[PDB]
Amino acid sequence: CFAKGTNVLMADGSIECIENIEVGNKVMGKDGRPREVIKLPRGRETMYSVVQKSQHRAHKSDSSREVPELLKFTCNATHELVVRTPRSVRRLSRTIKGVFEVITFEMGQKKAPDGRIVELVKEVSKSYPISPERANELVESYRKASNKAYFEWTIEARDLSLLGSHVRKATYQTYAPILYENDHFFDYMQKSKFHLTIEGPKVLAYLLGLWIGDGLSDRATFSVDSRDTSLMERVTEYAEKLNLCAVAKTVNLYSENPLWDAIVGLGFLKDGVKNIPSFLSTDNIGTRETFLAGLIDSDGYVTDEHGIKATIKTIHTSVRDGLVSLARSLGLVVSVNAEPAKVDMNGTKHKISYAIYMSGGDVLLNVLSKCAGSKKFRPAPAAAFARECRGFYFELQELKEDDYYGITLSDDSDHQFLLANQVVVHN
DNA sequence: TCTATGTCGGGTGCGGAGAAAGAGGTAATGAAAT
DNA sequence: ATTTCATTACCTCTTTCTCCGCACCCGACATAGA
Ligand SMILES: [Ca+2]
Ligand SMILES: [Ca+2]
Repeated sequence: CFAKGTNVLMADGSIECIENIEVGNKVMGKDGRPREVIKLPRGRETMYSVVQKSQHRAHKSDSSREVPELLKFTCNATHELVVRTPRSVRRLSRTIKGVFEVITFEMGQKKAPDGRIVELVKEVSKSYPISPERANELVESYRKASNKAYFEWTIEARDLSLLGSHVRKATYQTYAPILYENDHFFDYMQKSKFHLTIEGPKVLAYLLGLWIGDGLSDRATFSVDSRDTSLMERVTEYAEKLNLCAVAKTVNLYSENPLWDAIVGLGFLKDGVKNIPSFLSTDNIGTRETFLAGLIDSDGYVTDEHGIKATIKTIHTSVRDGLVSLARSLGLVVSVNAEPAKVDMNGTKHKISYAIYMSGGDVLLNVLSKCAGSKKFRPAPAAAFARECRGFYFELQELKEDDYYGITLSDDSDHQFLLANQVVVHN
């Protein structure tokens, strides 16, 4: 039971406003599979604000500094949040009125304002007199009573408050990568031009990538750093592959050019300016990743200082947003920084600069391995790497008793779908 | 007369490295509930 | 006699924010096609 206007993520990949979902359509299941709707719960009740927490500070001090889009939804007071919480245990040692210990996060119960007995996690202490192997055992056990390193459980907004203090902070929600896979990049290509296949959609994507970053906004041409040979080469090789030919430099690709019939066809360039089309967020993952590599080789530097990551820049909002979702559909974590439209004495006019940040170790490394940049590339993950739903902490603020719009999932499903934003919610 | 692709000039985007702020995790510590 | 909880101060880990100029881009126009 959400708020009127809350954007959902339809099964086919689309996006619709909860307030339009008709009984018999299919929302997006966290695993990529459809969730059938049958009941459309409606009515009023006190609402709740759920918004992610972020080390964003800018707006607090200065006003008119754009507010950060940040993952949020507004549900009713009884709605079940799909939360998660770490299984922790620390051996604290202490002295009371005169005279070890083992504190843990356990699965427990607690009394609500009403009779209601809600399940949830609570900090549990248990210690004996200093006057050895006990506290050890009292732990080893907790460590060997499960594989999961967390508890997956649900809790209604109105009950979060009953949560402890330690636990309450340790508790976070999640947003699942978009595993669904459309083939709107594939069918397009084949649905057109006298193409050459086997890696077609690939090199295409990579180039489609570059272009976005370093590519003139009126034709299939682009800059490349002469110093980076691997890149220099990748374009060459790839160009050849697509069946086309070749400080800083501009490289043109002449054969009636495929690339252009892409930058147009799939709408990478929208009525004049550049833009990472939406569809891309829900097409063959690989494709996605490639398209990213390109964009990373083109414009975005990489570092490992504090764990692998890649920062991309740009001033067109279209690209901003577009990149955001795409990276977010890949299960990469992403935050956006915006630089003001400063005007300097050195006589210059600067516009609002957006710097998109991305991280995720193994998930990212799988992108960077497909890159050519001398300084961008990173060897692919040895074995299989996680593409697990990403967690996030959040604030909850009480609200107005307003109307709610809801949908109930088939009496036989995970009862969890993805909101357009990709945050996992319970029906 | 009307679409691509050389190529030329003023000015802005964003390239690049870090340091520092926040967030939650850890432990410490005191007083009340069980 | 433990076991329950908040809160506080500090440590760990990532992620926001900034600082500033010059070389790379965008914008334009001419010109070859058609
Ligand atoms: Ca660029
Ligand atoms: Ca570049």
